[PDB]
Amino acid sequence: LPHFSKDDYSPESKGFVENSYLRGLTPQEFFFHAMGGREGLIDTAVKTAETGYIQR
Amino acid sequence: EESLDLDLERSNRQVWLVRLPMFLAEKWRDRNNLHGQELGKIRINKDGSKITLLLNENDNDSIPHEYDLELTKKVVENEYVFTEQNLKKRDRYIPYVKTIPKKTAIVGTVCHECQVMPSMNDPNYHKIVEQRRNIPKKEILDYLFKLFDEYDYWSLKGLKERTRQPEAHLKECLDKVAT
Amino acid sequence: DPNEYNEFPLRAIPKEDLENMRTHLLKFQSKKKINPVTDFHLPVRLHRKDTRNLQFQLTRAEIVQRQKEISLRRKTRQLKVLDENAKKLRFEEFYPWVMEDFDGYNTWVGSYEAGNSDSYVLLSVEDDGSFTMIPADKVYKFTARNKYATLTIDEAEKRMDKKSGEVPRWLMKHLDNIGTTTTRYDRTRRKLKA
Amino acid sequence: SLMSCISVGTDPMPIITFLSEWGMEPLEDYVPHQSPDATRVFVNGVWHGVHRNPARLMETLRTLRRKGDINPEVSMIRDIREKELKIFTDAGRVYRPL
Amino acid sequence: FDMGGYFIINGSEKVLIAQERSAGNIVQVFKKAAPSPISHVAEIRSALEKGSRFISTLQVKLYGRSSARTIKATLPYIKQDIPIVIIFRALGIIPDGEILEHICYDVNDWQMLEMLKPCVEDGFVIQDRETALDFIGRRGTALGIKKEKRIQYAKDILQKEFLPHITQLEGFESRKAFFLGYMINRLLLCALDRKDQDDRDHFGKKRLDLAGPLLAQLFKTLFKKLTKDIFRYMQRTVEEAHD
Amino acid sequence: SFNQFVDYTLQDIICEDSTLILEQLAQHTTESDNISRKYEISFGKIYVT
Amino acid sequence: EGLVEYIDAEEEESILIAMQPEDLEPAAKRIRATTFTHCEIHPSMILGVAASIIPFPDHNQSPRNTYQSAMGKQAMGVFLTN
Amino acid sequence: TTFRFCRDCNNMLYPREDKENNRLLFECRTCSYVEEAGSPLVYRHELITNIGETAGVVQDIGSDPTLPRSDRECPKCHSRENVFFQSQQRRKDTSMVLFFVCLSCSHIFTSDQK
Ligand SMILES: [Zn+2]
Ligand SMILES: [Zn+2]
Repeated sequence: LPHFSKDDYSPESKGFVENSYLRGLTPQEFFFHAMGGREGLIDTAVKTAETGYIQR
Repeated sequence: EESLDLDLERSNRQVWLVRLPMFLAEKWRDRNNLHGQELGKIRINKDGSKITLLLNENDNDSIPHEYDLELTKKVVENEYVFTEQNLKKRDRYIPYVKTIPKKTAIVGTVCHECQVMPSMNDPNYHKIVEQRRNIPKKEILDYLFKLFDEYDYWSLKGLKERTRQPEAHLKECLDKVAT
Repeated sequence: DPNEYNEFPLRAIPKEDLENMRTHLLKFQSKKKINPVTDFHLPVRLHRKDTRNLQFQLTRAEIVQRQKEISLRRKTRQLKVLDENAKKLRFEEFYPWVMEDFDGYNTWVGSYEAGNSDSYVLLSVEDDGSFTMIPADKVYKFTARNKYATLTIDEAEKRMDKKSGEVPRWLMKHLDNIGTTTTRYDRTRRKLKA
Repeated sequence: SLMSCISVGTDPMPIITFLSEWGMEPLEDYVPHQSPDATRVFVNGVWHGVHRNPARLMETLRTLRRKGDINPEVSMIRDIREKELKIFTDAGRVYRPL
Repeated sequence: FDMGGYFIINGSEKVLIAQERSAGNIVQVFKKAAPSPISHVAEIRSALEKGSRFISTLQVKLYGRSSARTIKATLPYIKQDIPIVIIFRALGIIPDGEILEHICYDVNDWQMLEMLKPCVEDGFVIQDRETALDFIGRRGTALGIKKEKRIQYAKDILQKEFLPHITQLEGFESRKAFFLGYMINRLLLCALDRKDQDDRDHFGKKRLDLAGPLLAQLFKTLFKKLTKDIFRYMQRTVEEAHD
Repeated sequence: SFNQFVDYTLQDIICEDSTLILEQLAQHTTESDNISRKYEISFGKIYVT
Repeated sequence: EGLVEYIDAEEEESILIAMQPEDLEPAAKRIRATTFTHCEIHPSMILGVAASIIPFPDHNQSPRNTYQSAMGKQAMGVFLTN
Repeated sequence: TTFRFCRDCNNMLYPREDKENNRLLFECRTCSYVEEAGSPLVYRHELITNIGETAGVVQDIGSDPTLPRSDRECPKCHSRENVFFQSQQRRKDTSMVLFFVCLSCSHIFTSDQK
């Protein structure tokens, strides 16, 4: 993400949301959270059609 | 009329090639220019390696007068400049492919190429940058006999122009004797 | 600066001479320096010829020796328009510039490049020191051709067809030892000897 | 997003002429040996030639687009790792202020 | 409060929606799957705003996973892919070292040069530009006064249609050659694993079409239809009059 | 986008293809001879209301 | 006069951004390089129109944001004044 | 394993064998120029490649911002400024080697601990 220098592997740079829902998220962590949720949604939206066909 | 060979004695001449800024090229590719006059002066060091152009005030200050002439290439090889003015006027080789080799003439070789660059300190210099940003049954019967005698395949259209007559009268006459 | 150099600012060309002449630019393609006025079997006839089957073309010496030995309508159409200068350019460069020696030992074929012929401009010092002022019009690049007895299309097709796992390594040398497809200079030499 | 905006395109020819005038080698006399490390210059994909000293051009174009003499939709990148320099001026890009 | 960029068609407020697409006129590489005979390909789309839709798709293909080491380049309207040395001669580069100077840039490295040796051996067949230009690519239309192909016709292909950006006029073959060499270098870097596989879901390689471009598409199509119709009724007003 | 398409891009798309000509000299032999009847149609500046 | 810059989607492969205008600018609440070329205007402007209505959106789950951004277009209120 | 081109016409010389004196005659195939090679090695494969980790060292790496900076010293100039980055040759089985380049000495050095 364009807010860090190159070639890091420290967990906050690659996406460890250290914080908690009470304290809220620093915006980078907010973005990574959005990534994970989006992955879940698209997986649901494909698996439902395929499982319906195979059930029929 | 003349010979079919090119000129050779002007091979051993020094020619200098200039890359030019486009406004200056348009000023210097004019037919109302090009009259032997000298609109500037050049300045080489004794050691070389730096030339400014001392342009005279004939340009009237719209363009600069101090031009850092940068020698792009010091030594240039395999370069020959030639002219062509028009001429005064298994062994089946084609003699004439309509090649018209006019009076072709060498006029020298090139050793240096340089680029004209106006020096930015001039007020007209870098002003140009924002400028760039800114921008009759029996008679016709005998007459027919001569006519097919002239040409046996005489057509109806050729017959009609040779008659200028009523066509129904024309057609009933033709078939009565011939085609 | 003191007069340590030929300070002759430009003397422009005769305007009356400017008409009916065009001064193009010659370019050669080899790492070695080439001077044709020394190397070439003069006379030199720079012509604009078609290059179709130039292997079987004319040697000037061979031509001289041969001469010495002998002696409904559609009524409807549409011109999709094109620029007149571009069309004239197409017509002019429909044949390229070719220059050879008298022998045909070494030939050079030009072609047109349209990079920056307009921006270039010529300055030559003359014998008196006159600095002549020529706006250059076009530049042509010349490459030497058939200096090594080039092969031909049909047997080339039989070579490149996938009949062999690899084509013969010395196939051109074997064809030359057989004697077919000689050089233009060799053809000129044979015609001169016979 | 809220401050996003869309490029509307601008004619590249003034940039091309300008960039020639501040020192290029047009491709027609480029040779790899004599410039073993000079930088390629692209404008909307079309290569236009190679240039020797890239940093001066890069900062110059930055200053020029900050002075307002180039339509600020124009985007430049000096990919230092590969000796590249790109200019983009087509329509349809997405940009946000900073 | 009605700041709104929309249209009124038949009294109902209609709105456009931005479309997107891949960026035109930009280089992409690929790693097609193992069972196909092709391993790596490069693509160039093109356009020229936007006469007859200017698709003009180009590929450079690679074969094998050894001995099938060859670089065949597809091209309209040439019905077979061509080894690239033919194309270099066709553009007018004869000597092989300078084909290699077009392709690779660091003369010190070699792995690309051993990677290119088989294509040079393919290029051993033809040693002259028109003797390369002759090669077939029929794909219509009817041939005129020819022997096999007009050299004029092939060079007209390479001038007018081929790679319809960098130029289209008559005289920029060296530019075409360098562009091709750059493309080959990118493909070869991808297959030589010094540079990684390209990405398609990088956002910058996309553009957003929008109201202006969409109206441009409809307007160009409709006006060309219009020009065809006005060219009709003008040739066939053989009888009077000039309406 | 709309303003760009109206101010420019429209005059451009017209002027890129304005010309249309059927200049008739004879389109066969004779006709004696005849002259070059320039039936030409081309578009100029456009207008918007 | 060079205070803000338009940046497309690619120069981010060439630049470096700061969150706050203080985050590295001088050398029990929340847990939070010296070569910055740009600083972003305000991090809340990565959102969109619908999602700019959710109060404290950094304090819940992302799929819940996605639901709310869907449902808000189905809400009713006024829409114009004429 | 490099290529030698024919000086008389820029085409690479090909291996061909003396039939009687048994020498490596790199002959041109375009023209008839011939050349005697130096070593009996002709073809070369390298089925395993492990090179490229220090790629693209341009003379002005430090002009980029996005490279990080550290405090190790260049063991030629001992300047405390330096720039480091990952190995360039992006394979799935490369390492975590860091290559340090200093702006002062313009010199590269690694931190291997074998
Ligand atoms: Zn040779
Ligand atoms: Zn050091």
